Amino acid sequence: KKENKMREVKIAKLVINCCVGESGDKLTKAAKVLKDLSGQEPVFSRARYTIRSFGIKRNEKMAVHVTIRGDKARDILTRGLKVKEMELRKKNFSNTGNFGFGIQEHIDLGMKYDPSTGIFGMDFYVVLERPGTRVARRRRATSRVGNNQMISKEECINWFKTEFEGNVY
Amino acid sequence: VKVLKTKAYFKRFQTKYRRRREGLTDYYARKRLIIQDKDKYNTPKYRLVARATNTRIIAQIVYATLKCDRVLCAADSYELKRFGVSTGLASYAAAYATGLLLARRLLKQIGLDTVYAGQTKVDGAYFNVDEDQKEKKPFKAILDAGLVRTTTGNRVFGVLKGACDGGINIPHSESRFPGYVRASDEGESSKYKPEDHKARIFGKHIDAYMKHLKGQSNEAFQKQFSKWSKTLEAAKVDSVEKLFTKVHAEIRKNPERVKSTKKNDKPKRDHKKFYPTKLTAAQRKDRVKTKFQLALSQ
Amino acid sequence: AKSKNSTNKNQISKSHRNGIKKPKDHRHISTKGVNPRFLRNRRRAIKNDPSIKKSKNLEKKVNKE
Amino acid sequence: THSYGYRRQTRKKFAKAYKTKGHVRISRYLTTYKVGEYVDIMVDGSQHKGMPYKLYHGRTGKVFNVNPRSIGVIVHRIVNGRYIEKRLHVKIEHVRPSNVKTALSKRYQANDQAKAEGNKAGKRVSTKRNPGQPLEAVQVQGAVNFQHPKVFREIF
RNA sequence: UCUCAGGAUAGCAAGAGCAAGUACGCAGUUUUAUUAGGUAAAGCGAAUGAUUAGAGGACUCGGGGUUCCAAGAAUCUCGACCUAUUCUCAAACUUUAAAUUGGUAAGAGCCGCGGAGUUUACUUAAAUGAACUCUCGGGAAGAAUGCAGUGCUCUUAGUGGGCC
RNA sequence: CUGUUAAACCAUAACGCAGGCGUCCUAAGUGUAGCUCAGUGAGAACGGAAAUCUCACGUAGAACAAAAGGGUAAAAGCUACA
RNA sequence: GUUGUCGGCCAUACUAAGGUGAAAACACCGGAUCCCAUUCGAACUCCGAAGUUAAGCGCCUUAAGGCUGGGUUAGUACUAAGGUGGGGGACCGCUUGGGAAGUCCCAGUGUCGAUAGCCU
Ligand SMILES: [Mg+2]
Ligand SMILES: [Mg+2]
Ligand SMILES: [Mg+2]
Ligand SMILES: [Mg+2]
Ligand SMILES: [Mg+2]
Ligand SMILES: [Mg+2]
Ligand SMILES: [Mg+2]
Ligand SMILES: [Mg+2]
Ligand SMILES: [Mg+2]
Ligand SMILES: [Mg+2]
Ligand SMILES: [Mg+2]
Ligand SMILES: [Mg+2]
Ligand SMILES: [Mg+2]
Ligand SMILES: [Mg+2]
Repeated sequence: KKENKMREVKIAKLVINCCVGESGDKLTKAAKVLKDLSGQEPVFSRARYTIRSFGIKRNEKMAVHVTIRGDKARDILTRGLKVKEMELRKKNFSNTGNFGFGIQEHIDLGMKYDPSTGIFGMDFYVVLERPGTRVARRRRATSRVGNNQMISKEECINWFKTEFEGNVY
Repeated sequence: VKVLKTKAYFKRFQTKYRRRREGLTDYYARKRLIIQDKDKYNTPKYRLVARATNTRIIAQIVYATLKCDRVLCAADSYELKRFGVSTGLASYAAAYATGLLLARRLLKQIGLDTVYAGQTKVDGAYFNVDEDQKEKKPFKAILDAGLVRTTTGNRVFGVLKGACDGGINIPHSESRFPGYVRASDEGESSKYKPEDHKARIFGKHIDAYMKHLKGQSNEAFQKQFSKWSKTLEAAKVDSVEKLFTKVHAEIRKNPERVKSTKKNDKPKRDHKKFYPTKLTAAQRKDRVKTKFQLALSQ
Repeated sequence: AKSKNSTNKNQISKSHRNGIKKPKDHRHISTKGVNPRFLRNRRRAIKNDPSIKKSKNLEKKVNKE
Repeated sequence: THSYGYRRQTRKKFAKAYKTKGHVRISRYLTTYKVGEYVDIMVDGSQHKGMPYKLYHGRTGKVFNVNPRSIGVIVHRIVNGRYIEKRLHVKIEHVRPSNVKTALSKRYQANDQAKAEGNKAGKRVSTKRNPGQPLEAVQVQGAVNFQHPKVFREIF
């Protein structure tokens, strides 16, 4: 077996999403929380269907999500993973080679407390990609990446251990 | 897992156009472009293909024949090598140049050079020869931008300028030309600043860039410009603008096909091996017998 | 009341009785469905063509131009 | 029939042929048409404008006018025991060239050639085509396969 | 068509005529050339809709009963998911797809990117194209068979409950 | 007005089948651009059958005011703007 | 022999898991000051040149799925014309004409281009 440094395992994006199931000030609060964590502008996901138990009317503003790349999401992964004690479960790893973990108490990320800032829940999801991702994501001559280019679960766990010095159960 | 790709699925597949599954042609667009009024029965229709490469800027004049589409004139950015540019063949200026060359060539082929010069000094002002046409109308071409986005200040429009300045009629409204401004806040102005555009045609932007990179560090300037700087030195010039005015005048002056006189005879052995022929039925049979025995004795 | 609603029985034979009439092929055909652009062209290219014999006063007009 | 509308009973005639879904068919875009050519007229369902009435699908008309997006064609319809001329205007989409003349011209030119040459040699050549003709006498030397009528058997 | 026992209106019918009865014309016929069609059938280990049979299944989605000991594991029972199949079907299903049948044609008003013309918002960068004129070159007559029903005007009767 | 009866051009009856029309829309008309929907597998605090976020796969199985049939995938679908 | 660019036909081109990769191109690739662009320089846009065939892509491999063409099916089903044919009938069959489709077989698996090139 010959290996190119082309095979590098990269963090594609960290998506951090917060679902409050409400239209109101708590939303604006999670927005702020997110801006303050990312340095970017938060994205508002709507509420697609109506449910009485969840109090969600279709096309209603529901949740706040953020897409972060590079050193930002790197540094933050530092934050949350540490918040998670650098410990994950195999159930946390998908067949995409991409992993995710939950966090509550966003304060444990190192952000201050305000009445508008009351403690929030967050889903952290990490996409891992190899180098040729572009082929799939581009417009002209769009094509699907090769079998040898795509990242296996075992490979992803390996990435988490090898990089973060973490434990998996 | 329910198998969601069935035998059926395949019987039912509508195979898309070879050209569309390659992500090359936009047929909606293309049809829009090619349609001419059957009123002019057999009369040809001329489109300018601006195709950008991670290296070369290819500008062509094609028209649509049933069996095939035909190329009238082809300008490959590498011809700028012939005039002394080894690097940055994908830039705005490169587009401009290539377009100027395709222009002059077509115009020479027809015999319209004399009648049609273009604006020799470059402004950024709308330039279409169609205002001063007198005896023989300027050549008509349509811009085919292809899969590329129409973003304001796109290379394809560099080629645009190259070619209408070269003297071809290339209908354009200058709205997506670099240095065009549409204001939002108070509904202020439609601003055209030909200065920024021309500046971009010559590559002043690339120069200001060199300078920035120098300001920060030597490594910075090295990383992005290594080949570009050694190349700027080989022409013994201090700026891209002087080099591209050189390219401009040389192109304007003796633009022509450079015919490479190289004659090659028979060096094929290597890659005839890399490009295997398909196997005979007998061969597959043999394969089967082999796998069979290997299996049996195991 | 009761009636027979639609029968096409005798009508086919009736139609073949005297033959099926077909129109006459006329060298020159009417101009319906032909656009004015082309039509004006024809008008002009005829007016100016000397190899096409016009009326007398017409030729006077054509020869003056 | 209780309903009469431009598309009535158009279901399978106009549905695109199998795996024709969304075919643009650039060839029709490029076909050149002239005032005297013979056109065959065939509808496509994706292109709604300049749609002929179903009756005229698969008819052969003679071109009469040429408009920018459309060819004027000429067809005839038998009505009450008489023929009635109908001037159709078809959008380019639903039209294709008929080979009925192409065959003719090709044939003619070749034939004429033959006749001219023969005229050179004093031999009159005739281009008249004769239909299938009674078979000429023959001798046959072959292997005899003698068949006998089979007994009946039931296959269940 | 207040129209349903009626009226007009075409069609069918008679008489008087017109025209060179383009026979290279005509045809409820074939032949030949170019072409249409989704019916019959067939097909549902192919789409849509139904719809029986048994088995397997590393990997499965849940239920129940079994057992043990214990809450888990082992295991019987169900279906759902594939696995390889299988029974019988559709006018408002269909990939496939006939017979009978529909267009258009089978030359002097022919063929040939050969000529010279004509075109004042027709076409093209383009004497480019296009349409028509006068030219140049070639062209045994360009399938069988039949023609004691050639085409067209004019005026007008009866009919408009049908039946086998 | 659509699909059938209807018998592969067209045409074809019945108080024959199954349904639909006397409205609705300044956008649901028109144009440009970008995007790909239905659904399936695996994965992420509260989160539970079902809310959002991810990736892989998705011939079209979704959507297109209204009935049916046909038509549509860098669109006729979704988003934004004019 | 091989490449990019624009293609006509639109699976013999698609789907799956692999082998292979001269040259030149194409790409992956590096970077966000500038025109342009987003929640995010992922993409779109711009500027490049430290790496690399690992992706994409060419070419081939599978007693591969699919698709394409022939064979069987079968002169079977259906059908044109005739019948003072048979049968109580449903229906079947005689004379003269046309003539299919699935299981199962066997073969094939992209073709035609204009333009500029690589293989001295
Ligand atoms: Mg476009
Ligand atoms: Mg009559
Ligand atoms: Mg059809
Ligand atoms: Mg009475
Ligand atoms: Mg009367
Ligand atoms: Mg008489
Ligand atoms: Mg005769
Ligand atoms: Mg007949
Ligand atoms: Mg056919
Ligand atoms: Mg009627
Ligand atoms: Mg009703
Ligand atoms: Mg669009
Ligand atoms: Mg087959
Ligand atoms: Mg059978």
